[PDB]
Amino acid sequence: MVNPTVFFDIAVDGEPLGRVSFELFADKVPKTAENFRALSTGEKGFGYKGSCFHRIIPGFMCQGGDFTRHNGTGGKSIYGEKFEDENFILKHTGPGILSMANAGPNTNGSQFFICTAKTEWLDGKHVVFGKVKEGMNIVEAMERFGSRNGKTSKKITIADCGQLE
Amino acid sequence: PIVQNLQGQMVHQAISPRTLNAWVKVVEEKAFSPEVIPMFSALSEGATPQDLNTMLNTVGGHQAAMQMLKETINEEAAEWDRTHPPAMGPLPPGQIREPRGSDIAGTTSTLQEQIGWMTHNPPIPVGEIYKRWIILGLNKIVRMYS
Repeated sequence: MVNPTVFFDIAVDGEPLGRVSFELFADKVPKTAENFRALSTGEKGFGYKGSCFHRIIPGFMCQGGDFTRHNGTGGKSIYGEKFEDENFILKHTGPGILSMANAGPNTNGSQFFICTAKTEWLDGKHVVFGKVKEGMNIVEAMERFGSRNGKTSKKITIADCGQLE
Repeated sequence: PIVQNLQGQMVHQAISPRTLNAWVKVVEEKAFSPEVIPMFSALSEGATPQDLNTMLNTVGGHQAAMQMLKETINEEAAEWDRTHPPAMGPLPPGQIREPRGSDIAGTTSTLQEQIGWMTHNPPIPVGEIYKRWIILGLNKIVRMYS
């Protein structure tokens, strides 16, 4: 298949919560997709396994992928440093959209976020590159651990991840 | 400027032509003498960066000075940027973008923006930051010319 499928098994203070799978839109944003794909398999020797969702704001989104510093200050792409916004074709149309976190234009690393509502005001600013396929309810359960400022009440981890399909 | 409304909450007012005219006259009288510095601060109470810009941009003459001031400012902005890594997005609903160095100096920000930062809870004090940079540039001008 042109579009890969990846999974995250999510844990809460080490206890399994469930599985969330995502379709990656390699047919629209191949480079961004292959970054997340590769980070999810650990095939380069590094990636998401064991990292945490360090910022969750209920009603807005769940943000993770800082596997080097665990707090929003790190992360790294498979490209050997931050990479350009591939395009802004896909919109943040509702819950389950997967999109690249960034600190300004052309600074994509490994941090990403899963929308839990429509987030129109991000369009043109964050590259959308996938959607949740199974397990939206797991994402919604994750929002129960967040707060207005994003600090989480419990340690939300990707206990395992990889590719499916 | 942003002024304290005696019923609560900070409010914006249009730049004051009187305040302006008093600054302009300070500048025509005293030719970059050290007393300009406290006067600048005395007349820029609650100023937005756009207000400060208007105050500086109206000083007729002294183009060399004004351009040396610009350079101190643009320097200070660049430095601020280099010392404050941009906060990670995505931006939460209801939040305004954080100000960079060029935003604080009012060169890439709108008045609406500057209003929003300075009136936010708590205020993000772009006018006071800028004002410190401007004072630093004034120091340099007073040392050149006096």
